[PDB]
Amino acid sequence: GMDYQEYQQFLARINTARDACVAKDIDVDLLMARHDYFGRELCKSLNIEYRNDVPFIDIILDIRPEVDPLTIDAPHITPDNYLYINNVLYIIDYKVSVSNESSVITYDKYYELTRDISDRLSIPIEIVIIRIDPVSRDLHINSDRFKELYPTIVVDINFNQFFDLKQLLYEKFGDDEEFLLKVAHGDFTLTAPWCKTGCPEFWKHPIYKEFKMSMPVPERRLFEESVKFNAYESERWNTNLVKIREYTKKDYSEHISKSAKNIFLASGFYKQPNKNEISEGWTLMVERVQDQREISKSLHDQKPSIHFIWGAHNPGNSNNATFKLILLSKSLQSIKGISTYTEAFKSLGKMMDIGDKAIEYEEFCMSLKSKARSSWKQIMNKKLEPKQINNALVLWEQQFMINNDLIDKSEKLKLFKNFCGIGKHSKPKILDFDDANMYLASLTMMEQSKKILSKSNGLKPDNFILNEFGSRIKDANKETYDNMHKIFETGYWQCISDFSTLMKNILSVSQYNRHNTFRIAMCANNNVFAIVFPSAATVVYSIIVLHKEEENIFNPGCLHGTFKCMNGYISISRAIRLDKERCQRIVSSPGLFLTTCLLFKHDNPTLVMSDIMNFSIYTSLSITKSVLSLTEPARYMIMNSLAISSNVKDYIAEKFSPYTKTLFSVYMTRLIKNACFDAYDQRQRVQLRDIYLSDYDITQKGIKDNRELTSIWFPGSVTLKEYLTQIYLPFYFNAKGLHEKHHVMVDLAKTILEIECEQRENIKEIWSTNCTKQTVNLKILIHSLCKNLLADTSRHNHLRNRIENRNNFRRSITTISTFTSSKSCLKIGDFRKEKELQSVKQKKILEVQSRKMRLANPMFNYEMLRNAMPNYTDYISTKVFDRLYELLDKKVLTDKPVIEQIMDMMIDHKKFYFTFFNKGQKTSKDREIFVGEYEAKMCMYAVERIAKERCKLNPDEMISEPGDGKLKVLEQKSEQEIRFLVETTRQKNREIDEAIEALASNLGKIEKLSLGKAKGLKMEINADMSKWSAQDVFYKYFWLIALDPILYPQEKERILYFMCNYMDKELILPDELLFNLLDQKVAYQNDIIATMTNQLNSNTVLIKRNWLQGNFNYTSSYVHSCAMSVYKEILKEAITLLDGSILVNSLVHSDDNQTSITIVQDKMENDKIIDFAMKEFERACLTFGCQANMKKTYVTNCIKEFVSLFNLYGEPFSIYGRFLLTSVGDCAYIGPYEDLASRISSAQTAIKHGCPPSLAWVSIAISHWMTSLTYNMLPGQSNDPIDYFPAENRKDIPIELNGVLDAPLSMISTVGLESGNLYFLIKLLSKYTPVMQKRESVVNQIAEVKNWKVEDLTDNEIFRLKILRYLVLDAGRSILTPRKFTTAGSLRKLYSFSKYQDRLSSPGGMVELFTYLLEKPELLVTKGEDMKDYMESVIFRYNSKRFKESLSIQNPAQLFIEQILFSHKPVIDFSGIRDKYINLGKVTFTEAYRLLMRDLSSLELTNDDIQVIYSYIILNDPMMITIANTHILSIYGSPQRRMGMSCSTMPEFRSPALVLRAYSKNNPDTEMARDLVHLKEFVENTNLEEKMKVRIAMNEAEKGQRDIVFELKEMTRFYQVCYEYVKSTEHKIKVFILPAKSYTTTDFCSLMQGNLIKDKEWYTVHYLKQILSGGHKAINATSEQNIAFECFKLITHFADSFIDSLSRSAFLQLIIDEFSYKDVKVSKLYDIIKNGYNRTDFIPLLFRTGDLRQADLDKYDAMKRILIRSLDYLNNDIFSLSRIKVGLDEFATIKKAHFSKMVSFEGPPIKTGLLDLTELMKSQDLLNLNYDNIRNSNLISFSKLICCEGSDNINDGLEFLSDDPMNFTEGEAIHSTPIFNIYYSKRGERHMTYRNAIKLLIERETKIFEEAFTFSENGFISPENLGCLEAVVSLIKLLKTNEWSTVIDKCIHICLIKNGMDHMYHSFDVPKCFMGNPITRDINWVMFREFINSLPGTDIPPWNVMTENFKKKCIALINSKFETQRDFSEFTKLM
RNA sequence: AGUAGUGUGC
Ligand SMILES: [Zn+2]
Repeated sequence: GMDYQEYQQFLARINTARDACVAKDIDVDLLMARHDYFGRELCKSLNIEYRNDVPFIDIILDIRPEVDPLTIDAPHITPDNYLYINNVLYIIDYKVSVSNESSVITYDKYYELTRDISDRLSIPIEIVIIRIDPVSRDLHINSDRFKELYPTIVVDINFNQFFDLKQLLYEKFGDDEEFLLKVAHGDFTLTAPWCKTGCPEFWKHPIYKEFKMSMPVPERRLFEESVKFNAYESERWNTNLVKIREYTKKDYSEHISKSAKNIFLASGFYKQPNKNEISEGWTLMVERVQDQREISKSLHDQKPSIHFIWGAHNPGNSNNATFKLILLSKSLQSIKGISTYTEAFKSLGKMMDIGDKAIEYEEFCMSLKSKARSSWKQIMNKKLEPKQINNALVLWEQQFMINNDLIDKSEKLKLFKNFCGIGKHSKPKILDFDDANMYLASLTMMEQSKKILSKSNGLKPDNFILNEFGSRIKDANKETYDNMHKIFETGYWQCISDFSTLMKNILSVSQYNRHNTFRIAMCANNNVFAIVFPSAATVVYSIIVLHKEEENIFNPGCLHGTFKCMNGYISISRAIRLDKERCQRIVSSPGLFLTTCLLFKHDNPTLVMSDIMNFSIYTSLSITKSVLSLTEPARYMIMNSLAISSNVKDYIAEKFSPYTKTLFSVYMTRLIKNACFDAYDQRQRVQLRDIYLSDYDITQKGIKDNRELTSIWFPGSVTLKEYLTQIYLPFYFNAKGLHEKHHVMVDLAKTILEIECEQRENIKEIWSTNCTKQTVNLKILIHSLCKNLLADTSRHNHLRNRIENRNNFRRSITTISTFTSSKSCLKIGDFRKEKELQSVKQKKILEVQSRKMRLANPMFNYEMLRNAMPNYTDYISTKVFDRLYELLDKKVLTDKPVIEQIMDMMIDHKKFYFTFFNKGQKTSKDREIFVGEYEAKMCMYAVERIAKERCKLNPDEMISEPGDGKLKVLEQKSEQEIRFLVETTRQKNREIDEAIEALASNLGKIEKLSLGKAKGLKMEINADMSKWSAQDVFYKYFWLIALDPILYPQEKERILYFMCNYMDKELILPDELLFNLLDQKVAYQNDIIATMTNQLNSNTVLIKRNWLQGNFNYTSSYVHSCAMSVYKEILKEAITLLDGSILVNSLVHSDDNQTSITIVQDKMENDKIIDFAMKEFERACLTFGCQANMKKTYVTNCIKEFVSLFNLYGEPFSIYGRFLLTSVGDCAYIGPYEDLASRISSAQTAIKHGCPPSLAWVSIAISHWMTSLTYNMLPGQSNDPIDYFPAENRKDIPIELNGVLDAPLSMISTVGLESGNLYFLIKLLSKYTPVMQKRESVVNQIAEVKNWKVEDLTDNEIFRLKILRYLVLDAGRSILTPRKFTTAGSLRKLYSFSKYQDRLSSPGGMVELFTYLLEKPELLVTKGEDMKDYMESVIFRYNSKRFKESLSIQNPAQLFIEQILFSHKPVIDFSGIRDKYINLGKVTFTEAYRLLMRDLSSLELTNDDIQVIYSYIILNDPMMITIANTHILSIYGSPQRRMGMSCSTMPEFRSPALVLRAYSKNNPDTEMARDLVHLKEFVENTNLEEKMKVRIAMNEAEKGQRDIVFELKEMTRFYQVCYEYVKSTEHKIKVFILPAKSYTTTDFCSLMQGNLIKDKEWYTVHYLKQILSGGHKAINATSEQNIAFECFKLITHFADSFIDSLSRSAFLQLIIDEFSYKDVKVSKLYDIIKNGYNRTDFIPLLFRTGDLRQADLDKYDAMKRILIRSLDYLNNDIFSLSRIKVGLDEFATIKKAHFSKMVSFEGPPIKTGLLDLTELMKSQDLLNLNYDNIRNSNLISFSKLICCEGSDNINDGLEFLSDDPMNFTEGEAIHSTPIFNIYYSKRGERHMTYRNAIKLLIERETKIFEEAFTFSENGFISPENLGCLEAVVSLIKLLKTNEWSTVIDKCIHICLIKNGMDHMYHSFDVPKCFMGNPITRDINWVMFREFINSLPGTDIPPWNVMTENFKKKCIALINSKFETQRDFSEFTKLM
């Protein structure tokens, strides 16, 4: 990026400097260094000459020197650069800054002065100031004339390297306040106050009394003093803040020492995990569980592991519906024996008989299905009636009627009372997992499963996934394709998939399942069936299977019993009562399952594939809560047990509680138990990779991947990365929303009331010194607040200004999202009236639904609560957008500034109320959400937001960093430590290491000195705080508001009052919880809920110290940061004692914490400091009121846990798996494209977090599978659109119609779904383009499109383009989307929806809205900027029936079934499809394909229509421009192993609602005026201004009068398509893990491309031309130049690196003339360099050719006193093209380029004795700049570099190679606790030249070739063998020159030239033996043939296989020559 | 029967 020379000198100046005024100048010099750097590279980007601080009076003299500068008055300014074209002078003053505030100042200053001579000379002078952003990198130019000149400018600039120097300078001097004084943009500017008057009540409040009670009396007054302090009044802002700092400095200075001095007190005794410590924990766990749960040893109490019973399919019987129905009927009737429900199952088969009348079932059912398939809506009013067939009364296809005559009254009861459990109505029941005869039973269940499921399907291993994605999986990694087959083949896959396909059909049936009906559900298996019994939503089902022989059935613990029938055996499973939410997951279980297996097995050959799948079905299908209780606690139980410092005992003895209800759970528990002990013995089995560090980051970082560790869930060995996956991944198998709300509300309530009681009874004291639970070290707090509050205001002065802007404090409440959102909200008051009326309605609807059930199968309160509970404070649920509307209409909210309204609300609202609703997430331990009043939301907003922008300043806080941005931060901080550790070790041990190499004589004396030295120590505290919210003093936060400098006194009074009320805040127990406790039935022994509510009197309990979970994150997080800031100071004083160095780095995120400590020792042992660090860690937490959970907290020597994002020893790594398990049931079930959109987004996310392409593609397959399974769009399904459309396969069917996503992953990762459309257009620009222009930019290939011929194209090719233009372009672009008939639902709670009723009811008032909205069309798309505007927007919104539904929650489970059932019904309205073709009702999916073709065939494809596609898609979006370029200019290079992974940021490829108001009326309300100009162009170029008006203007003559509906609906479309153009998208933080650091776009592109090709090897990427094009106005000049630079940089270095010094000019001269780099002649590139204005870059090149003149030297010398003859003399002994002396010791620079580019050279061969330097250029292996790599290289690699034309003495011929020394890589151990070797590049000695390397290679490798090709006991001598050699090398020329043969020839050649036998080799033709007659050149193939067989061969590596293949090839080939398949008639003609 | 459960439900 930047120059290396200036970096080194600026780094040294930071250490050299001591005083702040010296450090000041280093910051000033760094600005100019960046200033010129931007200018140097931009001048080449614009092709102009570079200049610096050139006077304006001289700039005119270049244009017109006839008038002298004295008489003509020119403005005396100092511009940077100038240009004169088109009779206009353009003045340049480039500058790099974040804001244009510094640019407009210099703009108007220049514009004013330049006008003095602008009218004097009558030549207009334009000011062109170019500014670039130093982080986001965006170009900003003010000149409009300059915009039209340069359409696109190349800006791949690097500031990343500049900020590295800034970090160093603001580290040493950043602590000193003398340096902070010098950096200022106003010193300190405090903005306008948010309030006018203070708060008197705050000083009176009893909580403020209680605050000062505990506090000491000097502190009491200080708090008074601090609040009343105004920062704007006193001379400086830090008057008070420093004053209170200096008071507490007595106790602080002492307490910092106190903690630090404990380093000597410590011992080598810390909570370390050990086999016994784990064992002890388990035993106390057993005791706990055996009390807390009812332990059972009986095998009848178990629950099903899986809720399914699979049995082998029967191919002998027919696979057809009607047949199976009767088959199961007779089968069920035929059941023989006696049980409980035997005669019940018997009659059920009897009630589904058809027999003779099989054909009547085929018709009757098809009529009913056809009746429903006609209508969009369901068939209402008409009564469904059954038809008597044999004994059964069929109601629908596979639906029957329960006939009360066919079953006994007693036998009907048995089935429903006992078996189905309809009418059945104290510890939990669990299985003893410590019983070996229970663990046995559990193991035998697995042994049983493996015995049956391992057996193959025997059916074709070809399903949609493999059929359509197999190709794209296989090419990524062939292993995974096979792995997939291995699964699909095995009964495992058929078992799950048939349960999936069966459940889909169980749900589909269960929807219309009545109370007098039992339904039958069949699957792809013709033995497996299911019976769905009447449900009293709840699905009641049994799996009924007809397995072959007895016990050829899989029972996981689900089966009721097997039964013998009259033909075979039939088994019926226990009645399962599951919920649709659970069942859904079972349907998507195969996708979950495949991923599980593939992820585990991936690239690990030691694992048993049949054992992975054996475990996987029991996970992917496990829907019980038994499993979650294992999967979650395991993650910590393993990691704790393999960490260094960690408390396992306590975690296993308290936090671990198995709920082993099922039988898999028992087996899985013991898998975990065992895995805990294996960890302890593997702690030291972890190794640390050899770190190849050579300045600016490291490649080959992180942990060593060694397969020495042991797996957890199955047998085999595993890698660390894989071990971690096996540890953490299990938890993501867990299922969401399993927690029954009835139980959650109780346990959530109980906990809050338990911890509040704790505080009420036990915790009384607030502050303390000894450090105790819920206590803060008040003196230490106040100081550490003061110190940080200073540094978080000194580093940014406008801090109060930044808060106002970024959080919209000044603007009206109606603008901020958090307030105008559709989130849940709590309303307080009295609703006893409507709450009673809303309840009794449902209590009647209860009886309504019961009355109807009494007729068919006779099986069978809010008033009470209010009457019973006296002190019941009444509340209600509402919406956040609705509350705002309510508070405005009743006028308490206004257009007053939101903060100004907040301040008043803090003092107005005095009592705060909060309610909780459960999340019920995948975790077994349930999480609560506290949601209270809207009034509260406003208060917390300010307090939290003020802390937000404060927290952002501190780099330690990470809640500030949105998205997965933390991952890179982990890395950047880990790398800083790995570097520091090395740097510091080399700085101390250098004195000792010198003596070691000196003596190494006797080695017995060396060990004495090698012991007594410095010792490295790294450690990471992977923390997790205990009860961050509940067990935390809220009183401490009062001080943060008090001490605050950027808060006014009248604000400070008001903030603290609200917080004073947030102590007397009440928790409302929601009614649903109170209803559970309403019906007593004997109360709880010790009822905590009743205790706190006084035997249930009030529904409110007061919560004090427990500030509610998530309400004060940032606030608490700043105090956390302040706490860890102390921990730093503690250790940093402790390590100065021992005399060494320490680097502590703390990452803070509310409750999740990570703190990395790196120490270089001298005195005491490493293990002492380990215990010391942990002591002060808890101390640091507890001195601030927070307590650290030592249970979950673990410490490693590498690993970093932080928010579950993991960084290893530099190498960042997340659990790629967790995101692949999302693409299964994560969608809103809207449409085929709409579903896939989010399912592929989940796959895109995996790639970010370092996922292999092979597995990435799997998710893409699964996603498609589920997507197509939802709407019956799979191959062979109903809506299968391959026959309906013209196409070969689903790759060619548009993804809008649902097909497959045919694109490269490197595109899908970037854009996705749209990629599939983009690839179909790039395919064309690689088919329908000529030989010229195709190799050039994409832009050029788009110009040729309008010169194509339409007739050339094919049916499919035409088909895409027609939809792509007439449909896709304008309409998340979908065409097919099913519409529903859903109802609005109950919207009574809403106030705002009532005001729509009143405006709809009263006549005229409706139209009045729409007529008002037409004069303000800004309020159709965006919400109002003012009260009325926002309010009336809310009412209009209700117009949409979709927005009315949006505020109601539909179950995705129910939504899923509704898209299956409504697929054969008319759902897609064609009206909205045909409208576009023209500019009936709903249409069925099948008909939608037909009716699309009837319209499509009519449309016309032109040479223009196609050119609109290539404009609107490619040429419009600068991103799509580059993506297409990257895939056309792509040149994939060297395949390499993924050694070093690094984090990389996604690059850039680039007023809202107020602008649209200035479009409605052209007058705005200055910068916003300029924004409308480009908006005018957008609407005029597309011409959508007229197109919209014409569409309305001709509709009023179509309809008749004035339709207000069309007046708006068409006007809204016009404003919504504006929104996307006007309101710009925020470039959110996206981090991709790549094989190296991506600085700029091009770098990112190359590394991204190469990461998503193969799994085993990543590839480095090249490009012919620049890929970064900006549009279709910008059509090469800037793409050419850089090629010339690359070329000559490459050549000069290749020449001075490898070619002999003596003959380097000749080489260059030969290369320049007859050669070409990247299809451009090197001469033309040289001419481009010579005609350029940066010749100073290529001084040594120009001198060597004789194209260097004095002007260049004079310029070069002026950039950073010379003569030509001086150079001519000086460089008489320096022979290099990359370097010439331009002084006494100053050499010239050529700037080295990478050597992976030399392949892009194409010229005639240059032969040098024997070597062909062209082939050395074209070589891959022999281009490394490492001596050892080339010395220890293969002869196969070198054998390409030989021609020799009969040379001699190989030693002589190698004279044309560099006899200059090469660079070797040396490595050394670092002497850390995690001991690793650093490897770096040295310069070797002298005898390490390129020649000697080649020679040593030749010698070593030829010796091995000789002994392999002896074929006798002689050698490479003895003509008896030379004859054999001649024979073997003869055939090689008379056969076929493939690739294997030629190598042998050239190797033999080499070997014979070496031995001095190259005076005959060239005169070696076929011997006399083989040649019958010498003259008559006849060949005896038979002889030759038998000669090849008669060759013995050798088995020495590496030639053993080489020779073997050669022989076979040559034999086969020879035999081929003979074998000529002649025509049968041919010979019959000749003779 | 199942699902939930050292909080009494479906
Ligand atoms: Zn030769």
